[PDB]
Amino acid sequence: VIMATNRIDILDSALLRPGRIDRKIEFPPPNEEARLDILKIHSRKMNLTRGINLRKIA
Amino acid sequence: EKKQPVDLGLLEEDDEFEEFPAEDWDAHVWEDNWDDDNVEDDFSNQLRAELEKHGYKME
Amino acid sequence: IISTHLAKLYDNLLEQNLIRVIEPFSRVQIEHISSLIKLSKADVERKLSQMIL
Amino acid sequence: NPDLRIAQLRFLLSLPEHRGDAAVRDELMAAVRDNNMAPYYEALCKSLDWQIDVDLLNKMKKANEDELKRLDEELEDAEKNLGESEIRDAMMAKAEYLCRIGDKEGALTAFRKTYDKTVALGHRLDIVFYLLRIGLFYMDNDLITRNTEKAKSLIEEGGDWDRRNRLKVYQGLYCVAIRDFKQAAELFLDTVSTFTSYELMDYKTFVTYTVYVSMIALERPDLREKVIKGAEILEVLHSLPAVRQYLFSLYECRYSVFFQSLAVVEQEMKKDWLFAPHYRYYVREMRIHAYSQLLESYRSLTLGYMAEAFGVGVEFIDQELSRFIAAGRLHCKIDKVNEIVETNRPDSKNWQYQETIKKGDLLLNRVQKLSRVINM
Repeated sequence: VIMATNRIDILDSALLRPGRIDRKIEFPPPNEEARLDILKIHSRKMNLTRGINLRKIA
Repeated sequence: EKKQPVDLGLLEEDDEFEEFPAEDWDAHVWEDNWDDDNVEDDFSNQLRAELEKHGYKME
Repeated sequence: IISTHLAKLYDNLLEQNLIRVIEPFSRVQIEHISSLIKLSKADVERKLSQMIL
Repeated sequence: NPDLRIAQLRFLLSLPEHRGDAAVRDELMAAVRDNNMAPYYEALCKSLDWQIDVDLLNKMKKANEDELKRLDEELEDAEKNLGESEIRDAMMAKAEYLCRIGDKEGALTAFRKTYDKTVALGHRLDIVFYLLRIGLFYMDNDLITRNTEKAKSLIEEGGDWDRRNRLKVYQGLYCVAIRDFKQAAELFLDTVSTFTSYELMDYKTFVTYTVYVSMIALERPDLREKVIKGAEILEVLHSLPAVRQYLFSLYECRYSVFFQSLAVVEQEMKKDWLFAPHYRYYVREMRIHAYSQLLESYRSLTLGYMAEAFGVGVEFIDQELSRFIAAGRLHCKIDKVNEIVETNRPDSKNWQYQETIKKGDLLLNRVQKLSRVINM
């Protein structure tokens, strides 16, 4: 069971007894790079011309 | 059937050039054909188009 | 901005007038297209070349 | 990658010779060294016929053995610690390494088996792209047509318009690699809007190609529309100084010069590969167009007018038209007694009829041929 929500401060305690959520991994906001990457993935879907600096955009 | 064919081929000939061809035995084909012809014409023409006009310059 | 644009309008106008001069006609001696459109032949047939082509 | 340039330079060495023993050859060899290539060295030597330094070959093969060893070993560690998306990647480095080692069958098989994995799209598609890439590299054909179909499906399903553009650049360049310029026209001509695929060549080269083929197979008003008025060309077509000069010379009725630049560029094509022996097909055609375009406004005109215009002697000009007239590729006909030329327009039917019959015959010959086979 992946149970993936937000603000771990919301989830109850009984769901945090150190052993019970095997690997707690956290997502980071998306910076220039990640965005840039994400930006390049989504912009790849549509028909994007040349002379297009995505970085400037992020 | 193949053997029969082979036999037929043998009877029709051997042959000299055919043997050589067989020995040689590729490549492609591209798409369509005709007519190749000679070559070295265009520039030759220009080489002359100059010369021509150069001759016509000489004219 | 609108001025230099007149060149466009002028062009579209000339093209039409011509198409209407040769509209109903054949072997129309070109000097006639000229005097009708009121312009020198040389650039008329200069254009009619462009249109044909 | 594999970097095409190796292939282009290779072809350059093949040339009518030309030997030389100049930039080219040592450029190649220089990229054998840093590429520890092999399958060439015997392939090339057997082709060009100039081998030497059996030592160098051994060194290259040795290092190759080292790395193929290494990647094999890496893969071995994965089998015990997979790593699905990982395994396939080490493979991509395997067959890819076959690309650096430029061995066809090997990267072929390697990639294939990686498709059984791949799973995603960039791996199952872009990898294919590379597989065909090899095709372009070797100068094959079918090997590509069957894979451009694959990628075609993969793109038709989902994907995006970013891969479709490279795709059209490949397909296009291919179309040029044959006599199929019409298909390359729209394909390439539309490739100017986007061109991220510098993998093959640069941008101004590509430009010259799309402008070349454009000039060749586009109509006069759509030449002016899509090329003479190319926002992406004006900035580039100013970067050049040859094809453009010819393109303009045509469009604007400045023939006589058009010819010279035509010959020039012709002498620049035989150097390329995409055309190879097409340098003879291109110019032939580019001769007709002008002759055509020159007459179209005349129901009669005199030779000396033409010859004068183009700046050649009559006799040679007559001699040229004689090539195109009998083939009904040109609607002229000549009167030498008076040195005059009159133009007989053609009928639409006359065009198709000649084309329809030709096409019908091609289908008939193929139908019957394989008919007998299936019949027996």
